[PDB]
This record gives sequence, structure tokens and C-alpha cells, in this order.
Amino acid sequence: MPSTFFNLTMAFSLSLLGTLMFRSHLMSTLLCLEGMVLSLFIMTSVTSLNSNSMSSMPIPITILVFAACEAAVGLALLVKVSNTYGTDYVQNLNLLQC
Amino acid sequence: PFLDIQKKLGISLDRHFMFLSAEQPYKNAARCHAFEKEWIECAHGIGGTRAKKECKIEFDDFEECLLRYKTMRRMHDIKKQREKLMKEGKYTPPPHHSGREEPRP
Amino acid sequence: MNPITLAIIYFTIFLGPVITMSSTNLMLMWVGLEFSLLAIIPMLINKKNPRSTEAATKYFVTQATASMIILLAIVLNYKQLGTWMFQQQTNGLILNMTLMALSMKLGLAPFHFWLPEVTQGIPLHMGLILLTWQKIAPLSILIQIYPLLNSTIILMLAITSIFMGAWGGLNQTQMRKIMAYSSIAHMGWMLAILPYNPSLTLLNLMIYIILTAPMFMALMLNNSMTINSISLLWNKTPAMLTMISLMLLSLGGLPPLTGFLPKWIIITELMKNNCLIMATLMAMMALLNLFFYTRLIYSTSLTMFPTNNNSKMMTHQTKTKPNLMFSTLAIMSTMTLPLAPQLIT
Amino acid sequence: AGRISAFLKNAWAKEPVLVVSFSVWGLAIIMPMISPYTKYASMINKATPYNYPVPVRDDGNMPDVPSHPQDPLGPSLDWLKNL
Amino acid sequence: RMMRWNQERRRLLIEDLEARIALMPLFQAEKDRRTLQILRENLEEEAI
Amino acid sequence: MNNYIFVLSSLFLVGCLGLALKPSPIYGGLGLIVSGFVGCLMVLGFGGSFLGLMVFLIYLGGMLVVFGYTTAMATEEYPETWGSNWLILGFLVLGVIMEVFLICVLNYYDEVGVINLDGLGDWLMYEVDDVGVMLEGGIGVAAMYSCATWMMVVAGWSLFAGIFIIIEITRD
Amino acid sequence: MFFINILTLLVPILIAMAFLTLVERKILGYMQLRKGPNIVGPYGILQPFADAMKLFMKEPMRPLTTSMSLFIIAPTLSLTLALSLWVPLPMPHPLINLNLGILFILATSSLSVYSILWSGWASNSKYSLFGALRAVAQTISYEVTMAIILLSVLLMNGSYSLQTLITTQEHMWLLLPAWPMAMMWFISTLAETNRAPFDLTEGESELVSGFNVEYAAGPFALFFMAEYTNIILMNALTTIIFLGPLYYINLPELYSTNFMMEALLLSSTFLWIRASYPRFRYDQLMHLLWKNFLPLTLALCMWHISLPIFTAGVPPYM
Amino acid sequence: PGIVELPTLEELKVEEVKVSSAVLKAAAHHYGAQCDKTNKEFMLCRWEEKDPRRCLKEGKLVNGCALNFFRQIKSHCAEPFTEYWTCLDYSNMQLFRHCRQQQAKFDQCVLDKLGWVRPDLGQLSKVTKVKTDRPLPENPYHSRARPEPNPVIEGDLKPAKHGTRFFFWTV
Amino acid sequence: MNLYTVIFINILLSLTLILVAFWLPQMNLYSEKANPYECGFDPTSSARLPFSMKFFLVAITFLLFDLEIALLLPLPWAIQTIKTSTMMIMAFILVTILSLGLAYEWTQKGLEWTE
Ligand SMILES: CCCCCCCCCCCCO[C@@H]1O[C@H](CO)[C@@H](O[C@H]2O[C@H](CO)[C@@H](O)[C@H](O)[C@H]2O)[C@H](O)[C@H]1O
Ligand SMILES: CCCCCCCCCCCCO[C@@H]1O[C@H](CO)[C@@H](O[C@H]2O[C@H](CO)[C@@H](O)[C@H](O)[C@H]2O)[C@H](O)[C@H]1O
Ligand SMILES: CCCCCCCCCCCCO[C@@H]1O[C@H](CO)[C@@H](O[C@H]2O[C@H](CO)[C@@H](O)[C@H](O)[C@H]2O)[C@H](O)[C@H]1O
Ligand SMILES: CCCCCCCCCCCCO[C@@H]1O[C@H](CO)[C@@H](O[C@H]2O[C@H](CO)[C@@H](O)[C@H](O)[C@H]2O)[C@H](O)[C@H]1O
Ligand SMILES: CCCCCCCCCCCCO[C@@H]1O[C@H](CO)[C@@H](O[C@H]2O[C@H](CO)[C@@H](O)[C@H](O)[C@H]2O)[C@H](O)[C@H]1O
Ligand SMILES: CCCCCCCCCCCCO[C@@H]1O[C@H](CO)[C@@H](O[C@H]2O[C@H](CO)[C@@H](O)[C@H](O)[C@H]2O)[C@H](O)[C@H]1O
Repeated sequence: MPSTFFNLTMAFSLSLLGTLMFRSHLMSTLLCLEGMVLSLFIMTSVTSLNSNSMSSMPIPITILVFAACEAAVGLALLVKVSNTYGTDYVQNLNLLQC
Repeated sequence: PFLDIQKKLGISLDRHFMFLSAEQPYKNAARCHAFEKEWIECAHGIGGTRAKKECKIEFDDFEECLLRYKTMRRMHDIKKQREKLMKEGKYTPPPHHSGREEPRP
Repeated sequence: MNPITLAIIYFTIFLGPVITMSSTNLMLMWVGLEFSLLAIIPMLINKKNPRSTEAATKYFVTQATASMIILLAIVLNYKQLGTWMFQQQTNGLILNMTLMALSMKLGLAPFHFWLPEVTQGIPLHMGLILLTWQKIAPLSILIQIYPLLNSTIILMLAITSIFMGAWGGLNQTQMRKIMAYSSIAHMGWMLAILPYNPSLTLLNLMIYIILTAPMFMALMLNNSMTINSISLLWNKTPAMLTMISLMLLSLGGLPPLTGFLPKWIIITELMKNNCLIMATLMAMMALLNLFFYTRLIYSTSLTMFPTNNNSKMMTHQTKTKPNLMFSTLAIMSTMTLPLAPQLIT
Repeated sequence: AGRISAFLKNAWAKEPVLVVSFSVWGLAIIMPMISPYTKYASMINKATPYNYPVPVRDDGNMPDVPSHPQDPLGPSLDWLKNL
Repeated sequence: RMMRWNQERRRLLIEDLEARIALMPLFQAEKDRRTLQILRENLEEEAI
Repeated sequence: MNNYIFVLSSLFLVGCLGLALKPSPIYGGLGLIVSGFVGCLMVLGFGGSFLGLMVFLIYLGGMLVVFGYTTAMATEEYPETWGSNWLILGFLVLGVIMEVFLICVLNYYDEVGVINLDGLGDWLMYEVDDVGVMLEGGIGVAAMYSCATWMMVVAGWSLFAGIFIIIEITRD
Repeated sequence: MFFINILTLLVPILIAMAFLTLVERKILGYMQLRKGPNIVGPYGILQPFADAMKLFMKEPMRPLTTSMSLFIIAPTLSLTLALSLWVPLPMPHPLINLNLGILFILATSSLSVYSILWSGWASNSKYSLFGALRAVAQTISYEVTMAIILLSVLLMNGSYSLQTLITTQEHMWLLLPAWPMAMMWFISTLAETNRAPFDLTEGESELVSGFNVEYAAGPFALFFMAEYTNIILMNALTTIIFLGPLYYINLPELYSTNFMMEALLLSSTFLWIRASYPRFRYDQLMHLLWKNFLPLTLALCMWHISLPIFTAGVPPYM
Repeated sequence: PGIVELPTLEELKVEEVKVSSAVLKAAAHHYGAQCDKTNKEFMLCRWEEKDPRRCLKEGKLVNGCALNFFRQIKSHCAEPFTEYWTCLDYSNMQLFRHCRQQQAKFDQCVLDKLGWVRPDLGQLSKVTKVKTDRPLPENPYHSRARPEPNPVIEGDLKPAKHGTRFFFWTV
Repeated sequence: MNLYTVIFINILLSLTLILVAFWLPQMNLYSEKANPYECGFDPTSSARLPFSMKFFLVAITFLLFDLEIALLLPLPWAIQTIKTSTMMIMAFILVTILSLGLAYEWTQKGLEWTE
């Protein structure tokens, strides 16, 4: 358990680094936001199982429920960004500086 | 909460599964139910600031049951001291620790 | 959008903060933060043009990343203590990561660069919602854990926000940016006093909301986004100049207007705790707000900028705005200092 | 009251999947209300003994708690055998 | 027929669970002793 | 078998390292499936079952959609792979070096606290009702229908509203 | 002794898979008024082995535009998951006894869609990309209903264990209390396995060969072995779930023989269906599943939630 | 800080009930209705005491009665019993329903030979009351004294002296 | 352990057949053989260019419905509760809002593919 949380927590940090360090595609930054959901879900699942807290096992499911909605809303926005410039490159989303 | 509506209406939307010692399905206690139930009863009514000092005994025990830092430390020391003796050659485990016990029942 | 969508979307926008505010469990507080994030997105991007799409995108990736960090705090805390609420014994680093994430959600500097741009790409009424109602949920979480917050992080964020909000707003000709930087500066005041007296953070929030609401309503009257657009008010809605000016001075903290009360009481309570240096810089940089609020007043009520020929048609027509709420919020947001003892406590 | 029959016959002719879907959806919400067996669903689940029935200390004021399980007192599952 | 066969299976499960309950005292007595010896046997080796 | 869980969490870590370097979303979706599968095996090792297979099921349908969106919106002429660019290839290799270093280092200065390589496996399952019957994670997750019904209201409403939310976002 | 038990699963299945290719070509034959294979061996029995040997001596293809890592992985994954779907099947005792077998079947089946996607995408050809994006469309079509149909049937069964379906159907096929879900279940399995009238990913008429157009030789052979293994499995699964074979604890040989007869018969109906109908349009496959099956499946889910409640017919947990 | 007290290996010695699970399960229903009082006191000891070291006597009387119960079957109904559990052992879940014919023969041996009646459906899962002379523990959790509450403040409200006292405001 | 063994055995067979397929045949590679296929003529453009998805709205609606499967899959355990009235009422509502959500999308031409 000790070794697992450290590896899981560092997994969350790597995805937070991935999310905070953009490249071209906006879709790739969306997949890092799913790397974070997966890390958090696995931590919560292991925590609840290790402590035998069955009443907390609903909570990991809601994380998946409220993580899909973001993935859906994120993908819906990615469609509107593509319908404007023909790609999902972030460097195009810069009109608002002025 | 910031708007104690649940407390006002007397309902419980999410108040009843806040901690380990809460009710579980089919009356299955959680790990460290005894310790947590002690800590929450110790720190009840005296407030957070008093509880941080006057229920330190209950809390440090619950923290030890939940995370077992001292237990792993202690069992690390016993196994590491035995590793040292066996390399020198001053200790051979018993038969019941080397896979040759007379099993119970 | 059809009435079913509005009922569903506007209910969800309202629902989010009420779930965060009424919830004992942290995961349900997080759930309310998700409802607000998801349901505001269609509202922001309704006009569907290149600018609102960028605004709704920058907002989503900012607020989703901040959500994941908050959730990590809620989960690392459940690992440490087996409970779904922050305790006095919660690890220190768990609390700080919650603070930085929530400030990222509020727009506090240095996590602020998103807010002025998002406010710029969206319609005025959704800027009103975003700069007002959307701040209550992150703030209600923070007020629930004020005994735990590290004051050094809170004061550096507040000092930064008061400075950046002042400097940022000084360079803006777009009204929507002037409102975003106005927001950033005021959040600095709410946050600076949070670990000491959370009641004064609610006073400063409420007074800011009733000042920021009519100000948007005033710009929504003629749909005026620039300093030159708002300069035509003398030839369009001259009846509005008397209360735009006071509200701008009131937002500036000038006595004897209601907006002096929040700064004055926060400074008073900060120095009850010996927070002399921070309090002095805060009040000294709030002076910069008044300068670019004064510049706006110069352009609208204290001078008459050149007007155009087509504005004569505008005068022949009859307006049905503003409503009865604008007048009620204008008076209460400016002429209520003599009721100060009834507002603080 | 007269036009509806025309509509329902129309839908039943050309959209039986939806007419079947609404009927089954609505028939599933009525059947628990009127069945004279809906009450046993809880009872049978309550009569399934997963955890150990931890005995209670007999102080002396327990005249309706069996001493031995084969006593004529206590909850009985005859209604379930003969169900 | 599913109804009548599921009800029969509920009775069969109750019989099978009552068998377990009739025996938990014996397993619980054995679990205690088995666990206490194993803890005592580590204690006799920590001392060494 | 004493290193089993440690290896699964080590594989999970890499899958998110590869994911963080962000090659073409065709491969980023491949890392999420393998991390999703690896992570599923961890929840299984710790005694879970329903929670393990669900996160694997849900992420299988998510990457199916994500694949459809990549070929339509996030595809360029020369999709990048982890070996495509020397600089990314450097940080994937270097990233694995660091963990071999951080684990070895942090294991040296505490020996038990964080990483206890000396005692991998000894501390996986703490307690377990040996004579239990009702212990599957499904029973705990199923409490949403009786005890934590509030969880399901917000979850159901989240999804219900989302249909209205996306139909308006994507509307022409 | 467990390794010998793998042999008596993976080998009979692979032999049975091959002869399904022969039975397909002869049943399609006689249905078309011809004879199908009957020269390569007595009545063609050696024809499957000739095709296999020829395909593994055919030169394999490494197109210059192809992404080789996924190009190779995809057929390997395809055949692995086809064989792995079999280890939990109770006949009547399974090789691997899983508590949530039904989810293992659902999850393994879904993951096999990525062999179609990755192969098609890795081919870097237009026809192979058309085939892949039909795999995406086909899965989005049948996935939602297929899981819910299983949920409805399992509320009469009590668990996700496959071995408990044997005991549920001790006195009656689940086909009777559930024939509406069996009808919808059966059509899903034709969509799950890319079988006519749903062979849209391949679809030789419109796409030259769809996802595997750039595959030749032994790598292409693995894709087919996977396709025909799945046919037997999905019909074997349908036989367990809905047509419960006779189970006597004293005659386990009876259950297997009866299980086989019904699995063969259902496998034939796949070949019968392929000879009888035109191919769906893959946009119309979505409309079939979302506008017909899904409204019915949700209603039946609500019917079967209430049904055990108002008849006091809740299945036991164990 | 303390030294955990553990019983010595000779405090834990009893005569074991070394029979397979099918043997127990075949005799489970009669045994529950014969060794009930002894069994019901050990469980009361265990839940009341929350300590396995405190019930190492009631738990050896559990083994005392379990062995007596089997000695009564090894002297009246050995062969009817051996056909029954040997047939219960075959099934992979050891289900009663595949041996209703051998079960009947074993019941019709204990009933006539020993007078034993099989408990009906639902009787073994009842909650019974057990009489014992063991004292009731009063602090089973070994808890300390709960810290005192903050003393309440007595009195009736009076208006605030000189009003709000807020800077220069009078009222 | 068995379930790990049987799947490596499956993987090794799939690998073993893969190796034989590549190192057994006699291979003759030249550029014109290994070009992509396009019905006999040269491709006019790479196959990596964007491919418009006419069913994208249904794709993301699959995600929302996919997670609503994750909420119905605990039902087999949930019908074992004492609180049968609650379990059933929550189940009916959940399926009914999934249906109400589906009806809204159907009537909004959401299930129709974009032309
Ligand atoms: C240090 C070893 C530990 C593991 C390290 C990897 C952790 C994960 C980091 C993920 C982010 C990668 O960080 C990366 O930063 C580089 C700049 O360096 C940026 O990348 C940008 O510049 C680089 C450098 O020219 C280009 O190669 C790249 O195509 C472009 O997008 C991106 O913002 C991000 O892709
Ligand atoms: C704004 C909050 C207050 C209102 C509270 C919510 C209740 C609203 C009740 C009024 C409802 C009217 O909402 C009704 O929505 C439907 C879809 O649902 C719209 O109808 C729409 O779908 C139908 C489907 O057949 C088609 O004709 C067409 O695509 C479109 O008109 C109607 O045009 C509108 O009349
Ligand atoms: C318990 C539930 C709580 C429900 C809370 C409801 C809060 C009140 C929401 C008010 C929303 C109406 O406010 C909003 O008004 C503005 C005008 O200012 C309109 O916005 C308008 O902007 C410009 C000009 O103004 C037009 O070109 C545009 O097409 C139009 O949208 C919006 O269409 C309407 O939505
Ligand atoms: C995707 C890449 C995955 C690769 C991940 C790494 C796999 C290898 C696991 C390394 C983890 C430590 O692996 C192994 O752990 C054991 C106990 O668990 C350590 O400790 C072992 O030796 C020590 C003495 O040194 C003794 O106390 C005892 O024999 C045992 O504890 C070993 O020194 C180490 O070799
Ligand atoms: C305006 C927006 C909001 C409107 C929509 C939401 C309405 C609320 C619907 C959810 C209702 C949940 O209802 C709430 O259920 C919980 C458990 O589920 C009950 O709470 C119960 O929990 C457990 C049950 O085992 C007991 O230990 C506890 O003592 C008891 O209170 C509450 O008494 C009931 O109020
Ligand atoms: C917004 C979406 C709304 C659409 C969906 C609405 C669904 C509403 C469903 C109402 C059906 C509830 O049906 C109700 O079932 C419960 C239990 O199942 C029955 O209740 C009965 O059985 C239970 C146990 O099963 C007994 O403990 C109880 O004393 C008895 O009354 C009620 O007599 C019946 O009325």
C-alpha cells in the first residue's frame, strides 16, 4: 500500500505536468485530463478497499460519472474549435489578447 | 456546511457516510472502526481547537491503526535484525517459520 | 435555446453552488463545482463565433485542471484520515494545494490570466454571472476551512491580486476587461481577510456583487463594450450618468460610499492581528483602482465626448430598460454607509 | 377521447416499437402498486441471514425472546415455506 | 415459473446460510486460538 | 508474487509518463487503455472486482469515441510517436531513469515510510473477514440505490443535463 | 494437469473454428444451389487445412506507409482475445471460474474492437481507414443495448457469474420469460461479430476489404481465425444464457453434448442469415439500434427491475 | 508503550474437531440445535468482550460440545451419516439439494435413535437470549474519560451596552 | 494464477504464429509492391488527412449513456436490499431520465447524422 500510493500519486503528477505543458493538439491535453481521472479513481478505489469502507465505494463511481461529462463537454468544444480553424491546435485560440 | 440546510430540515443527504465508523452495508465494520469511534466521541462538543490537544491520544492511535507507520517500522526492524544474524550464522528460524508446522486445527 | 434547455441549464447553474454550499461531504462539494463548470459552458458559447468558442475553451481547460487538483486534495485527505472532510490534522501540503486550485478557479493572481480574456469573449450578461454568482461556490468552500489555511499563501495571493488587478485595469479600454480586473482586485480583499474574519469576506463579496451587478446592467442597457461606446451615454441615456458615476466611485472605495466600508473594515481587522505591512500596501494599491475608475468617470459624466449623427434616431425611440432591480441595487450600493454597523455584525 | 383512438390505432400500425415501449414502461410502474406480493420482496430479503444473529444477554425481562432456537417464539418463516 | 423457482432458491439459500451460522461459533473459537498461537510464536522469536 | 503490485503500479506510472509526453492522440489513447487495464489489475489485486472491471469498461468506450475524434479533428500528416522526436524520446528514457533513481533514493533515506522495497508484499491486504459472505465491492457500489441515494441523484442529473448541454454546444 | 486442460480447450476450439469455415462454404453452397468445397479431401474436409497452409507460405506484406508496431499488434490482439473469451465459459464447468464472468465477456469483447481500429488506422490506406471508422460506428451502435440486455437477463439470474445461469435454467430456458431480449440479444451478436447483414467494417461490396485490405498471408489469417472463433463463442454464450442445456450433476457429459448441439445450430443460423439478406447501411445500423432496440431495452430493463419485486421472485445472491 | 499480553502455547491447547467442511455441513443443522447453549455463550462472550484472549475458556467448551456431538453420531448413526456427507462432498458448492435422499436417511436415524429434531427453516437464524453468570464488562473499549464540555454561560439577553459600539455611530 | 497462465499461452500462440508468418515465406520486396492500395491507381493524398465524422454527436452521447450503464450494473446486488421501495424508485427514475434524455435528442434531430 505505501509503495502503491507513491507510484499512483506520481502518476497523477505526471499527468498534471502533461496538462500544464501544452503542445499542439488540444485533444492531447484532453487525454491528460483523463490520465488524472484514472489516477484519482484508482487511489480512491484502493483506499476504500484497504480500509474496508464499503460506504465510500459509491464515490469512485461518481468520479467516473462526473469525469465522462467533462470528456463529453471537452469533446463537444473540440468540435467547435475544429469547425473554425480546421484543426485543434491551441496556438490558434489567441484572438482574445485584444 | 455553509448553509446548514440538511441540519435545518433534519434530513441527511450526505451526512451519514462522512467517516469510517459510519454505517456499512450488512453491518460490516470498517478497518479501525474502534479507534475512529473513540476519536470522534472524544472530540465531540469540545470544539476543534480543544480537540487538537485534548484528544491527541485518541487521534494518534487512530492514525496508527489507519496508516500503520509504527507497525511497519517495527516489523521492518525485527526482520532486518534477523537478516543480520542469519548472515553471520547465529540463528536458524524455527520449523514453524520455515514451512513445516503442524497445522491447526 | 428552447425553454426546456434554459430550464435545465439555468437550474443546473443555480444547483451547483447550492450543492457546494449545503454539503458536508467534500466529494459533494466537488460535485457542485462540476455542475457549475459544465452548465455555464453552453451559456458562454451561445453566440457561437470565433471569440466565444476560444473563451469557452480557455475556461474549460482552466477550470477542469483546477477541479482535478481539488479532487486530489479531497482524496489524499481520505487516504490520510479516512474521512471526507478537512480536519485540523489534515496534512499541510494538502491544504495548500486546495488553496492554489481554488484561487485558480476564482481567478486570483497569479492564476488570473484566464479571467480577463474569458470575460472579454462572452456576452455581458454571462460576464455578470461569471464574475458574480460563479464566485460563491469556491469561496464557500474556503470559508469552511479558514482555521486551517496557511496565511502566508493567502496574503501573497491577495497582495498579488490587488497589484495585478490594479496594473491590469489601468491599461484597458475594453469595459469587460475593466470588470475582470476589478474582480481580481476585489477577490484580493476577500481573500486577504479570509483566515482572520471570514464574515468580512462575505461582506466584501456581497458589496462587490451589488456594485458589479448594476454596473453590468448599465453596460447592458446600450450594449457598450469600450470606453468610447460608454462615452456616448450623455446622448443616449443621460439619466444613467448620476448613478454610473457613484457606482464607479463606490467600486473605488471612496468615502462616504458603501464601497469604502469593505476596504476600511478589512484594514481595521487586519491591523487587529498586526498585519500592518500587508494592510498598508493593499490600501496604497487600491488607490490605483480609483485612477482608472476616475478616468472612466471623466469620459462619461464629467465631459461630453463627440457624438455621431445616427444617435439622433436612437433618441426618437423608446427603451423598456433598465428594470426595477437596477435602481434598487444602485442606491443600496452607494448610499448605505450610514448603516455600516448593521452590515458588519 | 375520440381522436385519441384514431391516434393510438395510427401509432400502433406504424410505430409499434414505441407503443410497446410506453406500455411496458407504464405497466412496470403499476404492477408493484397492485400486486399482492410486492410486500414479500422486502420480507424475503430481510429473512435471509447473512450476519451472525448475535445473542443478547438475558437480564430477566425478556419474555418474548427465545432461549433455544427451536422455541415456539421469535420470527418464523412459515409464510415463506408455504409461499 | 421463474417466480416459483426463485422463491425455492431463496429457501435453499436460507438453509445454506443457517448451516454456516450453526458453525460460526466453532470457526470463531478456532480462529481465536489459531491467531493467538501465531502471535505468540512471533513473540517467542522476537525475544530470541 | 511479492513484487506483483509494485510492478503493476510501476507500469501504471509509465503509461501516464508516455501519456504526458503527448504523442499523436492515437497513441495517447493507447496508453490510456493499457494504463486503464493495468489500473484495473491493481484494483483486482487489492481485492476489488466490480470497481476494477468498470473503470476498464468505461475507458474502453471513451477511447473508442476519442479515436473517432482523432481521425477527424486531431490528425496531421505525420503523427508523432514516442520515438518520432529525439527530444521526447529523451524524456521518456530519462523519465524511467528518474523513477529508478527516486525509488532507490527515497528508499535509502527512510527505508519504511514511503517506499519499503525491503517489505514489498508484506503490506497489501491489512484485514479481511475470513468467514464473510457479503463483501464484494458490488455491494458497496450498490448502496447508491438504498443508503447513498443522494450520490445517484447528482450522478443521474449530471448525465441528464449533459445531454442538453452537448446538444446546445454542438448545435450549428 | 492444467496445461493439459488448456490443450483440450484451445485445440478443439481451433479445429472447430477451421471446420466452421468449411461448413460456411458448403451451407452457403447448397443454399445457392451448388456444392461448395468437396474435392480437397472427402467432402472438402481438408480444404480448411489447405487454406491455412497456403496463407502461412504466402509472402507477408509490409506496406511502406504502414505503422508497423500497431500493424502487427492488431492481428495478434485479435486472436488472443478470441481465445481468451473461452476460458470462463461453463460447459458445464469452466476452465477459469470468475464471479463476474459476464463483465469479463463484455470487457474482453469491447477491447477486441481495437484490433479493427488499430489495424485499419495503422494500414495508412483510405479503404482501411473507412473500415476502421465503421468499427467505431458499429460499436457505438450495439454497445449500449447489448450491456442493458444482459442486465435485464441477469436480474432473473442474481449475479454476473456465468455458472449460475446453469442453475437458473434448471427447469426452463430463459428464452421463454425473455424471448424479447433474446431477439434483441441475437441481433446484437451479429453486430458484435461483424456478421452479415452487419459486415460493415469489411463490406467487400463498398470497401474493397475494409480494415484488413492491406493484410495478406499469415497476419491476415489470424484476423479470420479470430472472426470465426467469435462466431462460435457468441452463439455458445447465447446457448448458455437463453437455451440452457440439460444439467444433471451426475451426467456432466449430457450438458456438453446438448450444449454443443444448440451451439452448432445457432452457428448455422449465422450462416443461414448470411445467405438470405442484403447488407445494412452502417448509418441505418445505428438507427436500428438506437431508435428501435434501445427504447425497447430500456422498457424491458424497467419491466425486469419491477418483475421480481411484484412476484417476490428475487434471485438469490448465491 | 505497553507489552501485549499473549497466552502461552499451552493455554491454547484443546482437542481439535478435525473433520472436513462437508462433515460439518452435513451435521450443521442438528449441531446448531444441540450445542446451542454452549455455542451461544461463546458468541456472547466474543461480542461483549471484543477480545479473543478473554474467551479462551468458553471457546474450549465449544470444542468440548462439538466433539461430544460427533461422538454421539459415531456410536448410533455412523453409516447413515457417512453416506450423507460423502454425497454432500461431491458438489462443488456442497449444496444440500443434491442429497435430499441420503439426508433423509440420516435424519431418520438421529430422530429414532437419539430423538434429534432438525430445526425448521428460519430457526437457526433467530436471535436468542443466553443466561450466563459472567459479569458484564463496563468499559469494553478501554476508553479514557471524555474531556469536559466548555462551560455554558448563564443569563438572559440584555441590549448591547451603548449599542453596536462601532466607531462614531451612537446607537 | 491459472487466469494468467491461460492468457500468456494465448499470447504466445498469437506471437508464435506471427513469427512463422514472417520468417517462413520467401519474400521479394520492391517499391511498387509495398505501395498502398487504391483500386489500381496511385493515391491522390495521404490517408492521414482529416476524415469528417458525421455522427459525432451520437459519439459523445454514447459516452453519457455509457456511464449510465455503469450506474445500472450494480442492480443485481441492489435487489438484495431491505429498502426495496427505495431501490426500485431510484431505478425507475434513473432509467426514465435516460429515456427522457434520449427522447429529447431524438426529437432535436440529434440522432440524425450531419450532412
Ligand atoms: C525529467 C524526467 C521526468 C519525466 C519528464 C516528462 C514529464 C512530462 C512532461 C510533459 C510535458 C512535456 O513538456 C513539453 O515541454 C515542451 C518544452 O520543453 C513543449 O513542447 C514544445 O516545445 C518543444 C521543444 O521545441 C517541441 O519539441 C514540442 O513539439 C513543442 O510542443 C510542451 O509544452 C511539452 O510537450
Ligand atoms: C424558461 C423556464 C420556464 C419554463 C419551464 C419549463 C417548461 C416549459 C414549458 C413550455 C415548453 C415548450 O417547449 C417546447 O419544447 C419543444 C421540444 O421539447 C419544442 O419543440 C421542438 O421539438 C419538436 C419535436 O416534435 C419539433 O417540433 C421541433 O424540433 C421543435 O419545435 C417546442 O417548440 C416548445 O414548445
Ligand atoms: C431556480 C432557477 C433559477 C433561474 C435563474 C434565472 C436567472 C435569470 C436569467 C436571465 C437570462 C436572460 O438574460 C439574457 O438577456 C440577454 C439580454 O441582456 C439576452 O442576450 C441577448 O444579447 C444580445 C443583445 O442583448 C442579442 O444580440 C442576443 O442574441 C441575445 O442573447 C439573452 O438572450 C437572455 O438570456
Ligand atoms: C515497467 C517496469 C517494471 C519494473 C519494476 C521493477 C521490478 C522489480 C521490483 C523492484 C522492487 C524491489 O525488488 C526487490 O524487493 C525485495 C523485497 O521485495 C528487496 O528485498 C529483498 O532483499 C532483502 C535484502 O536486500 C531482504 O530483506 C529480502 O530478501 C527481500 O526483502 C530486494 O532487494 C529487491 O530486489
Ligand atoms: C432542489 C434541488 C434538489 C431536489 C432534488 C433532491 C431531492 C432529494 C432526493 C434525495 C433524497 C435522499 O434522501 C435521504 O436519503 C437518506 C439515505 O438515502 C436518508 O438518510 C438515512 O441514511 C441512512 C439509511 O441507511 C441512515 O443511517 C440515516 O440515519 C438516515 O437518515 C434521509 O433520511 C433521506 O432524506
Ligand atoms: C421523474 C421520473 C419519475 C418516473 C418514474 C416514477 C417511478 C415511480 C415508481 C412508483 C412505484 C413504487 O411502488 C411501490 O413499491 C413498493 C415497494 O416496491 C410497494 O411497497 C410495498 O412493498 C414494500 C417492500 O417491497 C413493503 O415494505 C411496503 O410496506 C409495501 O408498501 C408500494 O406499495 C408500491 O407503491
